[PDB]
Amino acid sequence: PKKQELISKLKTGKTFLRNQEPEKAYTEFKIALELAQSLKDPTEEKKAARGLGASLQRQGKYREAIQYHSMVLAISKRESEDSGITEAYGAIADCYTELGDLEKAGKFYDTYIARLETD
Repeated sequence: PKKQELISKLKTGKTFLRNQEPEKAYTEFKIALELAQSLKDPTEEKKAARGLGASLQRQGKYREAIQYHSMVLAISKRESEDSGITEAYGAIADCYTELGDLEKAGKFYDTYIARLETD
């Protein structure tokens, strides 16, 4: 049941995002996050966290967005599993830019580009 709902919620969250409905997307991704945590599936947890971060960015909620993109980074370190960290660096940089935090934006941006150069 939970694995299927998790799959479903990630899909529907992404669709809401694509259709410029970020509040509805947030709801879906928040369920996905809870289910992924219950299932102890950090890979899916990172997808939910990214979705939350993106949904919050669309809403202009940049500080909250950083909280969720930062989870992608934190889970990746704990699991030694690198999926999604490049995108997270760039998203966090973008958030700090909107917040006017040029110092932090620059640090994350530099890492983002450095990582893209190794793609």
